[PDB]
Order: sequence, then C-alpha cells, then structure tokens
Amino acid sequence: SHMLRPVETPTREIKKLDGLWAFSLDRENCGIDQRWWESALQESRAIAVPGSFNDQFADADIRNYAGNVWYQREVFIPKGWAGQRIVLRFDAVTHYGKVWVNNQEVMEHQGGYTPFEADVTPYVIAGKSVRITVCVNNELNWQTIPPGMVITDENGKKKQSYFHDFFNYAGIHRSVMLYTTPNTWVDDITVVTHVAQDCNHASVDWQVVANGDVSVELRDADQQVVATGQGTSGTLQVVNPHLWQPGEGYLYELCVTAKSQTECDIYPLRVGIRSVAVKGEQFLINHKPFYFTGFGRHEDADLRGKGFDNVLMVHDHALMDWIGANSYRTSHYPYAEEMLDWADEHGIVVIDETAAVGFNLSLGIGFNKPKELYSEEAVNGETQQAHLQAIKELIARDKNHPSVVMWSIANEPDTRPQGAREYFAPLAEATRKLDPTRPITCVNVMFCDAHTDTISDLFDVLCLNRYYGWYVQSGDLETAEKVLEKELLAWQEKLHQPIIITEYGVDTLAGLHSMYTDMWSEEYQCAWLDMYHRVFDRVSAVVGEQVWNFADFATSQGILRVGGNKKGIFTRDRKPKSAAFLLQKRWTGMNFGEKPQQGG
Amino acid sequence: SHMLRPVETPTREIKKLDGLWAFSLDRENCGIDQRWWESALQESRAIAVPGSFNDQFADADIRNYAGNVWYQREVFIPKGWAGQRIVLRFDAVTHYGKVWVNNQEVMEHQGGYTPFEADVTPYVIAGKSVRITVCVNNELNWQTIPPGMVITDENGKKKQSYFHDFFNYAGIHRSVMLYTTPNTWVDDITVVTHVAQDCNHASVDWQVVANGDVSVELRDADQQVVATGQGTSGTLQVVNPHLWQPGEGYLYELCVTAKSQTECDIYPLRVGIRSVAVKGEQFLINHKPFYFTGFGRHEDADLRGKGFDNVLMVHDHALMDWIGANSYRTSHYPYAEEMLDWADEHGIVVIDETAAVGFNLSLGIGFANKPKELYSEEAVNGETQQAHLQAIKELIARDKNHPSVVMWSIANEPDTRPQGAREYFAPLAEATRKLDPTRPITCVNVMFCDAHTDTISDLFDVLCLNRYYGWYVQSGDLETAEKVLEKELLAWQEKLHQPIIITEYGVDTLAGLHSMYTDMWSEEYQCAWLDMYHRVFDRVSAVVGEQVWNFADFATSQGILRVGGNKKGIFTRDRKPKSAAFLLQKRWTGMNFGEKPQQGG
Ligand SMILES: Cc1cc(C)c2[nH]c(=O)c(CN(CCO)C(=S)Nc3ccc(O)cc3)cc2c1
Ligand SMILES: Cc1cc(C)c2[nH]c(=O)c(CN(CCO)C(=S)Nc3ccc(O)cc3)cc2c1
Repeated sequence: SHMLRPVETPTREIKKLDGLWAFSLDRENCGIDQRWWESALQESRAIAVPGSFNDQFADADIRNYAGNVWYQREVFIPKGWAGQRIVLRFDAVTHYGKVWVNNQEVMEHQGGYTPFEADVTPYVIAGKSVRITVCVNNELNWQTIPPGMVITDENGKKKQSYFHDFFNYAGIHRSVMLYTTPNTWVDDITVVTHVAQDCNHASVDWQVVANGDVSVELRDADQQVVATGQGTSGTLQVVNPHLWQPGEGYLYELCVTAKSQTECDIYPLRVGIRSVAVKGEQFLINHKPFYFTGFGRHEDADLRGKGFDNVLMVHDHALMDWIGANSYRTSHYPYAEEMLDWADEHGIVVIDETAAVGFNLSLGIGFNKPKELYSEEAVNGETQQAHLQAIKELIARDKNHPSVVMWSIANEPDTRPQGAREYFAPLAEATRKLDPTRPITCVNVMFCDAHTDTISDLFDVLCLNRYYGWYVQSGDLETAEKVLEKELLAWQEKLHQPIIITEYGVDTLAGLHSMYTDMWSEEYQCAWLDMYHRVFDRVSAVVGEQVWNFADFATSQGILRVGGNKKGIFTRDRKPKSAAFLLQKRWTGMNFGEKPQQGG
Repeated sequence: SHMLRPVETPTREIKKLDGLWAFSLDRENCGIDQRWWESALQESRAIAVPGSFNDQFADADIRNYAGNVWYQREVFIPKGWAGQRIVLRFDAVTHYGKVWVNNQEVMEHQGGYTPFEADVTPYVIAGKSVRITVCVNNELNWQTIPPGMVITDENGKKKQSYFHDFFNYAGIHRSVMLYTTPNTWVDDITVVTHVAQDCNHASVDWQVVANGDVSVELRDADQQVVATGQGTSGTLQVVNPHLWQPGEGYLYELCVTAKSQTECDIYPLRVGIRSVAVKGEQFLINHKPFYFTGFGRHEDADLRGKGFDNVLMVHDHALMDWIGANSYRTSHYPYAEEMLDWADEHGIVVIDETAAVGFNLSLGIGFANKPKELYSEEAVNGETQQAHLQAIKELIARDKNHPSVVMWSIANEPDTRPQGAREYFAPLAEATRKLDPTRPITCVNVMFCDAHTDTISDLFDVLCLNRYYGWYVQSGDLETAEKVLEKELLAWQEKLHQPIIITEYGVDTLAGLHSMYTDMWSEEYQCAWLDMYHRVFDRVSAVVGEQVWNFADFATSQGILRVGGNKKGIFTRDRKPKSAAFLLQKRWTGMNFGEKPQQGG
C-alpha cells in the first residue's frame, strides 16, 4: 500500500488531534452487536488523543484492561473541500483499529505503530459535521506483532500476557487527520541517492502517480533548482552535492509534480544525499567509517503512555545532543514519524526496527507455554506472514528517510530451536528486496551466543543485546570483562561483520549511592558502563555502542516483579543519573563518529 | 473588547499548534531593529507550542532568560477561505507578544493569560503560504500584571525579580489559531440566567453584531428547541428548566444567528441556567447553601511549564473527581479556557482569578532595594491601576458566560497596610461589579493583614483567606495554631458577616518522607496539619469553603526554592499521591455533596 506522509499545498490537512474524544470500555464485548458507531457512545468520558488510554484516568481497572475500547468524535468537513479527494488517516492505532464514518465502515488495521488511511470522499459532505467512531483492540496472540497470549480465567475475564519488557500500552497513540488531494495525485515516491567519493553524484527516482504525468525538480536549501527530470520514473539527477552527513543532515527538496488535463499535484520530498554500506567489519556512511553512540529508547512518558508529544521530543533531543549521542534505535516498534523527520533534519542516525519482539520463551523473567517456539500452536506460517507484513509497512513508510541507515526486523528471538532459521531466512530475503539500499540486522539475545545462534549469518550487521550480563555474572566486573571480550572476539571470528552493542547498562535507582559500588547504585551503573567501554575500544569489529535505556520506562508485570523498571540513564521525568555525565564526557570527548584508537 | 471563543459552525479553524515553530533568543535586542520578521529566523531551533520556552531545552541560560524571544512559522491558508473574514488568534502569549504576518504588523498585546486576535484578511492570500513571526517578551515592571522589577547588573545583563511564589514561565503557553467567519458575524454575546426557586425561568441575553440581523433559539441536551427570540438584544427567555447543578452541570445550547441575506452566521453558546448569590454568611447556588471543597491549583508540569496539555487535564480531573473536590481556584492567573469548558460540562465550581499577585513587599521569603511606599509613583501607581482594570476587563469579557465561574477574584494577597491601599482597590472593586453584576466578588487576603489591620475586605462580597504559612508563624505547634486560627476566623466573622472561604491551607511536604515523630516535611505531619484546619472549620458557621494549597508540587522562583518550598502539593509534580491525598478523599467523599458538615464535624 502506497503511503506518503501528508504535507501542504495542492493538499490540505485538518488535524483531528483536538484531543478530547468520547471514550468507553466494552467489557461485555457487546459494542459490535449493538452497533455503537450508529449513535453517541453511551456512558462515555473525555479522553485525550494522541495518548495511551491506560494512565489517563488514575484507574487500575482501566490500565490493565484487555479487549475492546471505543473512541468517538464529530468533525466538520471544510466547505471548500468539495470536489477534492478526502482521506481519513490514523498515524497509529495501537494493535487493532476499526473505523466508522457515520454508519459506513471505511477501514481496518492490525499493527499498532504504522499509519493506515482510506479514501472517504463518497461518505462525507464537505461543510457538514460527521461522526467518527473507532473500535480499538489491545489483545495480542501468536499472529500479532508483537506476539502474546490471552488468558481467560474461569470467569471469562481476559488478561494479557506477553514476552517483552515494556508495558502493553494501547489506544490512539498518534495523530488522527483528514487530508485532501486533487483527483490527480502523487501516490508513492521512492528515492535512492548514490554517492561516489563525495564530489559526485545522482538521485534515482521511481514515482507512482495514481493518475497523472510526472515532472520532477530538485532544489537545495537555498531553493536553487539544481536538477530536473521528466517521466513516472527513470529519473537520474546529476549533482555536485552537499551530502547528508551525520551531525549536519543537509536536505534537498525533491518537488514532485503530477499533471492531468485539468488538475495538478505537487509533492515536496526531503532528500538526503548519502550512501550506506557495509565493508568488512566497517559501517560506512558516505564511504567513511562511522561509530555509533547513543541509546535504545522507548516511547514512554508519565500520564500519556506511549502517546506522542512535541515538548517531549524537543526535550529528549536536547538531552542526547548534549550527551553526545549521534544515534539511536527505535526499540521494539516503529516510532512516530516526526522523530524521523527530526533525525533527517538534524543529522541523527537511526536504526529502524519492527515491533517483532517477544519471539522467545526463554527470557526467564516471570513466575502453560508451548514447548516448541516454532510450531503450529505458536509461531507459525501466519505469524511469518504477519511479520513480513509488518516489515512491508515499516519500509514503505520509512524508505525515504535519510536518517534510517539500517533495518532491524526483530529483537532477541530464540534462535536455538531448529525452526528458527526456517522462519527468518525468508523474512531476511524479503526485506532485502523491499529495500536494497540499507543494511539489514536482527537483534541478538545473549544466551544465543556465537556457538548456539543459527541465523545471524543471514544479516549484514551484528547487533548484540548485552543488558542482563550483570545477572549472569553476578555483578563481578573482571569476570564480566573477560567473558565479554572473548564472546565479542568469537563473534568477530564467526561472522566478520561489523558489531554494534545495542543494549548495555544496569538497573539503577536514582538517588541510591554506594561506597561499595554495588547494584542499583548510581556508582555501579558508571563502573558497569565503563567496563563495556574499555572492552569496546580493544575490539576492532565493534563499531557502535547504544546504552539501554535512555530513560526509566514502565514495564510489564512481568518485569516489575523483579523491579525492574529503572533501566534509564535518565529518570522518567528525564532527570539525569550520574551515569549521564559519564557518557557525556566519553561521547563528546571523541572525534565525531570516530571509533577511539586501540585501545582508548 | 470583543472576544468570543471559536467554534466550528459557519466558521472554520486551522490550529497552528503544529508545535514545531522556529525559535530564537534576542540577547542584543536587535531583532526589531534588524527587522527579523522579514526573513527566516537566523540560527533558530525547533520549539513546541503550546508550551513555556523555559524547560524545553534542558538549558539554565535559556530558562533564566529575560527579554525578547522570537517565534516563527509558515502556514498555508485554506482554499475555500477566499471571500471570508480571516482572523489570527492567540489564546495566550505569556506577558507580551507582537505579531507579524509576512512583513505586516497585525497585533500587539500585554497580559499573558488572555486571548488576542486580529482580522488579517487584507494581509493573506488564500491558497498560499504566509510567514508568521511572534516577538515574545517576559519582562515585568510596576505596570505589568503581575508586577515585578528588572535589574541590569554591571555587565548590562538583565535579571528578573518578582514577588509571587511560582516560577516566571513565559512563551506561547496556549493554542494559536487562524479562524474564519462570514463578513456578517456574531461579534459578542452576553447571557444572564435568572432562576426563582428552581421551577421556572429565565434567560436574558445581549448580542453585539458588527453587521447583521439577529435571531436566537435555545435547545436543550436532547436538542429540543425550548424557546426562541428576535432582536439584537431583546431576548429574556422563559423556561421550566433543568438547572446547572454542581456535580452534574446540565447545559443548554443557545444558537445565535446573524443574517445578512447574502450571508448568514451561526454561533452555539453553551448555557448553564443557575443563580449565584451571597446572603448573610452563606454562599447560594440556585438558592441553596453551597460548601466548597478542593484546591488552589497551578498551570505547571514537567518539561512544558505552563504549557497547555489535554492528557494532563484529563488526569488531574480524574484525580480531583476521585478525591471529592467540588471546586477550585484559578490561582494567580487566568487559566486556559478548556478547563472552564470542562468545569461547565462536569458541574465543577470555579473561583476565577486575575493575574494580580505580588502587590506585596512584606512576604519575606527571599534575600537586599525596594520602594518604601507600595502605592506610589515609584511602585503601584495610577498607570498600574489602569493595567489592573484592563486585566479585569479582559478576564470577565472572556469568562462572563461560563456557568462554572461563580465569582471573580481580582487580586491575591495584596499588602493592605500601606497608605494608598483602599484608594487603589475601591474603584477596581466597583468597576468589576459594573462589568458583571451577576457574580459575587472577592480579593484573596494575606494572613498578616488581619481583621484589625486590613482596610479593603468590606469592599467585597466573599472573604477568601489564605492561611498557608500558618505553620511558620506558629512554629509548627498544632494546638496553639488551632486556638489562634479559630479566634481570627471569629474575629473576621464579627467584623464582616461575610461568608468565609479558606482559599489556601497546607504545609510543605517532601513526598516519601515518613516520621515516627510526625515532624515537618513528613507526610504524617501534613495529614495532621490539614486535619487541625478541618476540625476548626467544622466549628465555624461562617466558613463555607476549604481549598487546599496546593493540588500538586510546582516550580517556584529561586527565593521560595532557597527555603525550598516547591513541595506544596497534595500530589507530586508527576501526579503521585502523598498520604494526605487519601485523608482528603475520605473527608470530602464522606460528607454529603455540597453540604457543610454539621457543627461538631
Ligand atoms: C534480571 C533477571 C532476572 C531473572 C529472574 C532471570 N531468569 C532467567 O532465566 C534469565 C535468563 N538469562 C540469562 C542467560 O543465561 C537472560 S540474559 N535472560 C534475558 C531476559 C530478558 C531479555 O530481554 C534478554 C535476556 C535472566 C534473568 C534476569
Ligand atoms: C516559610 C517562611 C519563610 C520565611 C523566610 C519568612 N519571612 C517572613 O518575614 C514571613 C512573613 N509572614 C509571617 C507574618 O504573618 C508571612 S505569613 N509571609 C508570607 C509569605 C508568602 C505568602 O504567599 C504569604 C505570606 C514568613 C516567612 C515564611
């Protein structure tokens, strides 16, 4: 499905984020039978969108709810819309959403972190008010991405269990909008930017227009047109270019025009001219070895859950700018597109990841599970199909973002059973055909080591999650150092791939200080991080370090029973722990994007 | 002036809350001279609106900045807006704002918590993009509401000093919006709803139209038309009505139409049919004695400052619904209008207050160069009074139709001991009564200006007493405080025979601090401190309200934080409950709704 992000000019957007919506629980699952979308929601209350519904109400019974919830709101179509193509779009409805315009079912979606839209022109009269009803479901099963399993007790009460660390927040987490286009419109764009030794060259264009003739022009930051092209595709611009570089992120504007006999459509696409490639043990941006610094993150904050917020990304970005982070990873689900836009504009490198986390029954944090992970009753052929679909929707959404340099199709799957490689090999090869321009990865769980892991050879970059090393090493630092280094070297011998440690750190209660440098203390977090740093600087194959996590986040419970939820460098209200200043000195102390010399 | 809150009707709005604006500091104050609005802001950064600019960037040098900041943003004007009147509106720009469309200066405003808008039709071309630049100033002087004084040191670096407890957050704190109307449009509406022993009547209106004929229709919640009328202002409608009551807040819809016969304009106004009146020592809503419970609040949250936010509004209301608060006060400044909208719909009682706080030089928290005469040319003067009156004007005209607002508070804790005091406030008190006779009026009293020394309280209808800091003067002793408090309350009862609301009480409490000794800063002491007030309240007939200070921990100025008083909340800043939250809940849900406990408690 083609998706382009809405921008304004021959097109227009009316944001429906005006938060307050009618909101209801459907504890008896009678909402569909009684067609709640036909009238006003009964016994509803005010809720804010975007935002998770879970923490908005200080109510535990709502927070831990599993099943269907209902959103509802009336909105006016502008008068001036008539004659235009009118689209209703949800940037994200977490897990499942079904939408009604008045009484007409218009769209449906499974997948909680990517947009979905439908042409609603025949069901609205511009200038009138229309009722919009959304049925949102938060249940996970073996075919959802991520997977989980629902447990219904004797009384028929549902309770959600799952296998990832973060809390299962749900609701309309991101922007809802109506947007307009001419009946002739640009429906899809794909751009590839080749570079050759940085004095030269090119921007390849493939464009799909639902119904028009295509012209294309490229302007710089000064708006000087620097190249032009004709045709639905084949376009191969010619440039002596300002390259999209980490830390700067120069952007061109690719204006795409689509001409009918009577109508024209103009679409501006931000373009960053840069190359990404793996060469041996190195990751190359613009044919230069890059060293990642930064975080695994989460979409998590007080009150709003995974709900999107402008003040929050402004603040968070000022923080990882200050600390010297040049990169991050969209940990365990696709993020709101605004972060990617931010990264594009500010030259921030991003590892884009699917919501495929929890394909693992051996994590061991917890208290009726299938014994075969890859089997009909668990991860099956439909799961693989859902997994592939999740990869499609992520790539189709983010293929043009210069900030995205790699695709992560999963996080910490158990790769020890035999059916593992049969599951992932097709996904890995489908991913390469959906987007050949970017290296591919699958984030490795630690107990699936170099000796036991079966799938990593299918990918381009080795991303290692090392977080719970403090558990297995019982907190001993010098056993941890020698164990860490020999495992990293073993991975370097098995694969000869560039290595990024995408998770490392330890749970740290802010304000706990110790003279013994022991667990949960701020001092231990510093010493624990510092040992990873010393080892990284002695291993040539390591090209990246991303700390887990940026800030304390709410966890499943689940993880909170080990407690469990203090993994951040910052607190949830974004206050720095002492380790924040340790990272700042290391990350601002090195030459930008340059691995430190052997060793340090 | 003419302010009506935008609704979609014949009128359309494009929110400019698409938060990311261009943002820059102006430390050399060259922005106006180099005419920054003509081009794109140089060396700017992304900022979010609505929101304070202070805490968005983790930067102290930006947080403590005093002077001009610049906002800038490009936006497309809708295609179907051609032929329409196009207005550019800011719900609030905190303290001062000046706005440019492209190169055309279109508006200017002083006052940080009330809307201002301008017809920009001749300066925009529909279907094209226009550059919008806002110069925002956060400086306070003796003529601003609230007042303060700016100090320029050795090096010429500005530094802001002021007299209120909360931090001087600034920026575009609330919604920005372009909206449209037909060239014939409803420009103002005023509604007064009379009630008489609650079985019947009445609704008087007044509508100002720039240029059209007026029809008026009133529909109930079922959308049944229940009354109609004609004329620009003649309506005095007749109903056997469902009255707006605390805890429910039934609302009617008054549809106002303005007709040319090439153009028509329709405006829906929510109307709550209720009466508010003082009679002796009682506060009457719909001729029924009402008892206030709840909080003094603040517009304060992590990261965003005083920036407005829907999730936070939903959560806080879930909390003070749960806790049994039936009311609150817009402490020390006008709040965003959405809150009043919430209160109207949910039947929540509100004391609406101006930003006139800090008219006092004797509070004594902080370290130094202050005028000796509070009411004089060098301090609070005649121009200050004019700004003060202007602030009252803008508040009332914005909130005159909100049924949740049951009284106006024109000031908070002014020093009334100096010589110019009664001369300053008496005109303001009477000007306000002329602006809206329908609502009782008040001025929140500082404790040191007691019954013997206060000179202005007789000029008002309801006595609002701030008793926070009782713990300070009483050295934390509970039963001396209990004895002092009861007598001061009785002293006020004999001097004035006004109904008494305690609008501030509580004590600074470090969340998570527990003590076997029930000492200061501990949660156990806070519960014990609050309870002593409750016992005294239940012994005084004149007390008709208790509002705790404060709802949640909020950021304070350095002076207050040097004594470290930013822990005044019942809840923390991230909205976690202290043990007192559960004490108030049991008391407030335990009493009959809106009913003062019987004598004894
Ligand atoms: C903090 C903690 C607590 C408990 C109760 C655990 N039990 C386990 O089986 C395991 C298994 N294990 C050790 C490998 O030999 C790991 S590293 N489990 C793991 C858990 C969550 C992840 O995201 C990754 C790995 C770890 C563990 C950790
Ligand atoms: C917690 C605290 C701390 C300090 C350093 C003080 N100095 C005072 O002179 C005063 C003056 N005072 C006692 C005479 O009744 C009061 S009540 N001052 C006051 C301060 C702020 C207000 O919002 C209200 C009153 C109080 C005070 C309180």
